[PDB]
Amino acid sequence: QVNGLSGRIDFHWLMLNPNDTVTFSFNGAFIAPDRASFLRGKSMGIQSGVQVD
Amino acid sequence: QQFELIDNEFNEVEKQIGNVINWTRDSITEVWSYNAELLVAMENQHTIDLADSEM
Repeated sequence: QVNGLSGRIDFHWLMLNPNDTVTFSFNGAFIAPDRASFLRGKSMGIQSGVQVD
Repeated sequence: QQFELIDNEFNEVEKQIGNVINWTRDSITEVWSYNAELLVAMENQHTIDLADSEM
């Protein structure tokens, strides 16, 4: 029982190449997406707790 | 010579594969340390044998 709720929602992901189709056939218990994401450019990811400057 | 992360500090990856990552990273580190000391060493030797040749 995490924080009171024993039920979980897991997430799955895929990258859909241009001019390709994705098909969601389902029956319930589906957390649908409203928007898709498109990466803009290039970036750099770090992990730290120190202050920004 | 850029590189991103493959592991992460906050949500540690599975123990076994993480152990393999630490092992490999340490191996590459030993390799690069060897290469650094060697490169410095023969850059120095070349500098010396060069200077007294121009003499």
